[PDB]
Amino acid sequence: MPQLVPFYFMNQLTYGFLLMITLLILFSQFFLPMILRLYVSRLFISKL
Amino acid sequence: DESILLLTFLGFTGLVAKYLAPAYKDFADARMKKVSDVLNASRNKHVEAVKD
Amino acid sequence: MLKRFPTPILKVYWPFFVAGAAVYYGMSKAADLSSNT
Amino acid sequence: LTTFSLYTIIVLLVITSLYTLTNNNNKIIGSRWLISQEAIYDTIMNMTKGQIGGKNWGLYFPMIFTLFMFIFIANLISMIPYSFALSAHLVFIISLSIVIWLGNTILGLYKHGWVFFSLFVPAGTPLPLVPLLVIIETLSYFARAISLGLRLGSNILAGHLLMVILAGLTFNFMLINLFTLVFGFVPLAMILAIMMLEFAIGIIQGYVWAILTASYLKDAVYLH
Amino acid sequence: ISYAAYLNVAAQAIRSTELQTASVLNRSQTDAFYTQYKNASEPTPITK
Amino acid sequence: LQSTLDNIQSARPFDELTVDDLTKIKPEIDAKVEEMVKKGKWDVPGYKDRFGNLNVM
Amino acid sequence: KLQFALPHETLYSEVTQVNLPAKSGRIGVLANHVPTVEQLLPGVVEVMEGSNSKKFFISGGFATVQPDSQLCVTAIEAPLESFSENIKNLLAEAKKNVSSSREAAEAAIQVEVLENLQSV
Amino acid sequence: MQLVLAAKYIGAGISTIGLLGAGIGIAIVFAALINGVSRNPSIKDTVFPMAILGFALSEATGLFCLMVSFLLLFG
Amino acid sequence: MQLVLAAKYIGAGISTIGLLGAGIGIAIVFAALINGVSRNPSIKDTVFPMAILGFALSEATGLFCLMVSFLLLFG
Amino acid sequence: QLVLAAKYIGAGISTIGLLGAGIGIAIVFAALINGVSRNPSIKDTVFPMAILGFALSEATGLFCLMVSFLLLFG
Amino acid sequence: MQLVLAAKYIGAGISTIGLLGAGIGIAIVFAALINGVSRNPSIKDTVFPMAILGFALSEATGLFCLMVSFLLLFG
Amino acid sequence: QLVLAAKYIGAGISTIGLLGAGIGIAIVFAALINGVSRNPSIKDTVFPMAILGFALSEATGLFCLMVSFLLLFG
Amino acid sequence: MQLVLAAKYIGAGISTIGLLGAGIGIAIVFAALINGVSRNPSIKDTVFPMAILGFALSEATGLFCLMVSFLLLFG
Repeated sequence: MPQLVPFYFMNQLTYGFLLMITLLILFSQFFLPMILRLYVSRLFISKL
Repeated sequence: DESILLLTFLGFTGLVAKYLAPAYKDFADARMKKVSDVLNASRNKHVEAVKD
Repeated sequence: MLKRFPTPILKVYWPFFVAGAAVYYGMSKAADLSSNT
Repeated sequence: LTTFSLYTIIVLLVITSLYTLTNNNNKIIGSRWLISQEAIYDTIMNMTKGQIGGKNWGLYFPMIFTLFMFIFIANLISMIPYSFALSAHLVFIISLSIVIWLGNTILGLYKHGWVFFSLFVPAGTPLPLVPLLVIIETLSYFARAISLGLRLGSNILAGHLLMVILAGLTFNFMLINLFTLVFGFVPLAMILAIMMLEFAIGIIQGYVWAILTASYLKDAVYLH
Repeated sequence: ISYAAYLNVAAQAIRSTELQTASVLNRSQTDAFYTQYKNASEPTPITK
Repeated sequence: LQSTLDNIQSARPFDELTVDDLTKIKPEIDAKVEEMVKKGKWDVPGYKDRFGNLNVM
Repeated sequence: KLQFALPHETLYSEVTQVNLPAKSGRIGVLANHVPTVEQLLPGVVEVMEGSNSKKFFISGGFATVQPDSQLCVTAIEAPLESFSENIKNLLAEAKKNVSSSREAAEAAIQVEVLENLQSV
Repeated sequence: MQLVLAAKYIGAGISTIGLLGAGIGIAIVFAALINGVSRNPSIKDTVFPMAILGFALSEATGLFCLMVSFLLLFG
Repeated sequence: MQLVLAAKYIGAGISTIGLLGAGIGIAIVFAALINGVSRNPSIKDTVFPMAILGFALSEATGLFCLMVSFLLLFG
Repeated sequence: QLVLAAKYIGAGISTIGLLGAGIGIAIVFAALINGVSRNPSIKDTVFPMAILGFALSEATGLFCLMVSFLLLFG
Repeated sequence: MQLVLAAKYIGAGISTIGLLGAGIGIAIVFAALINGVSRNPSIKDTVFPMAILGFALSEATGLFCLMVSFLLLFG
Repeated sequence: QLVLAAKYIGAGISTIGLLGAGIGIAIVFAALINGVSRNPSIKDTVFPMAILGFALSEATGLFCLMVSFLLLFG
Repeated sequence: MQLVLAAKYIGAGISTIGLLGAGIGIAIVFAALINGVSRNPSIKDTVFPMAILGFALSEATGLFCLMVSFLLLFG
């Protein structure tokens, strides 16, 4: 099927692996610990 | 052709907003209440300790 | 809103990244082969 | 530019918004929207502590979280009725699957030596068929390589293709004589039912991805 | 271990929390000697 | 203690409390978050023992 | 109708919905039910009259739906909150007991009982 | 071309066979639902979501047959 | 031509085989209903909605099959 | 010729569909007998259920049958 | 040539039959989940991971089948 | 031409063998789930046996698949 | 020539069908192994060697089928 076959595979894959590395760093350093702030804060209120 | 598909998407969002969005509202409300109630409970708890 | 805490276990993900590079190179050759008959 | 690049940017922008305006500047009480991304946090926390549980279970928790969220968003974006399917460019999802699979095989070989292939002796059996049970375990071990990718790929591909072909039939059903146009809404409703199912099975498949490539990672991290 | 013995041990465990009344504790106390007999002749008596 | 009792009554954000305000009132917040990321445990124990949690599994 | 009687108490001796844990998993009885006899395993039991629900920790026994719609439950002892920490200490002693000797079976029952209590 | 077109129409029919398995599949999930609910009178809060998950997964296998069927039939 | 006209009638027949699966499925759901209701004679009011749901879904797989049969029959 | 031949073949293929329905009817009836023997007293509730189940099982068979006839006659 | 292309599309149809098996399989795993849970409510958390694991592995045979279908169709 | 056609047809037919393997795998996992719910505590013993059982059942399916590839590619 | 070579390939494909029964066979044995072992906790020392025997024997019919498939294909 030509809609599932470009020959632009390496082009696709370049932007694709860039998005993966971007999201990996982005979640891990930014967005995951800001949820962990909510949790730790909730537990700190719980202790006090 | 694809306007039929868009009509289906419109119908899909219609079912979601009809049924799910009030349920999810209630769900979100329920948890929010529980978190808040725990939070305010903790505030009470330390107020007791002051008196103690 | 946002805060930044570095997560240093990106160096635990070294075989994953290495595999990505190998497949990246291999896909270059695959793309060139598919742009040929 | 490249269509693929443009939609990867759109995915990135979707993901950013869920942690930068969903919240009320990190209100402790919790906003209705921010409750959603709490539940996602908890169900992958409790899933990947369950799968790759052990001394290290959280060291691969960011990776399993961005493998969830990528697929979770990319099975909503790919289902918009005028959108370029990154995922139905199967080669990216399959390439990612092969990458993780190879990165498990390399990780396993490195961590557990050339006795990594002892993983593929799963049970005591008489010694002349111990090597046999390695061959037809390893054959299935890199059948997991292509199963993981093709599972998701097939689901997404089948949904869009099913809907569009049936849409094309119902277009011409309502383009012929009006007495068939009347009582012609029921095939549209069939596409609607399929679309309802396709959203469900896409979120289910995203969860199934992240548990299975946790199971393979369980094997890779802990030998047996 | 008879079926009723099986239940018995479970019951004994259940009297363990510590808020329990004296009568409960009394129901767990017992004192008996099964004295075996034969023919006349008596094999020795021994506590349950 | 009297003054502190008065402080809890007359000042307490708790319907709109910000984690930024708690980070400001204790650097313990950021210390623990950072220590958890450094430790590589993304389940903070006790959280689910006095708050809920949900899961599909 | 439910008749729940114990060798030292009489509890429920109709009742709307009753949930019983038996060697067949869990059985629920509402109105007429097939008039089986099933042995009750060491248990957490719920008895519901209307929507009100009362929770009993049951030492196992026997359950018999009678063909006249009488749920005869008989078991050695029980409310749930009353049974409820020291017992958790006791299981440590019981683990020691598995080591030495009939005591093994006894201790095994103890492991079942702590596990069941911890479960609720 | 008449040969190839005839081959398509036959092949479409062949693909249709696959649906039969899914049909039995749906039933197996629902049979379990009915049986389980009969056991507990009360499990249903837990079990009913499991049934929905089960329906979707079985049905999905069915859709794979259907899309191949339509690839030959229409395509 | 003759080949195409033949192919329609052949392909239609092949499709009909698939429908058999749905039939067996329908029966399985009803079997669970009867046995279930027997095991607790008051489960019926809860279970009967579940039963009709299961019937409809199982039947639906059959419907899709039969549609493909008619498409080959008249196309 | 070939088109007429195809009618006869096509009809034959459709007859295969009936096998499932036969099994189906039986499964419902097996459950009826099992149920009756199981409760002794469910019978009055179960009998209308059984009739419904029979009818629906049979109906799937009827659809197979009408396609078989349709290809043969027309 | 036409024979080759005809055979390709016929062969595609034939492969699709395999999928039916996987659909029944998927259902069987879910039937077990529902039955297990109903037979012991407390088992559920232990069983749910095993259930999903079993679902996937069951599904995998179907994906092998589907891959042959796609090899013929697209290739 | 005919030979090329034949390998493609044969590949289709061979794929059907997989059907059985899918049912097989599911039966192994089904028994696992049933077993663990029955025992609460068998799982430590049973789980290795289950993985063994999975492998053997699956292996039969792989035999079908390799025959399919031997026809199709070969 | 072409027909004979073709007939080898077709015959091999048809032969591959038989293997499926042995796959199901292995599972039926293993299901009983799991079920039995779950019933007793202690039958297992007797039952495990019996099960391996059962596996081999059920497999053997499949292997005979596989041999014929190879004889058709290569021979």
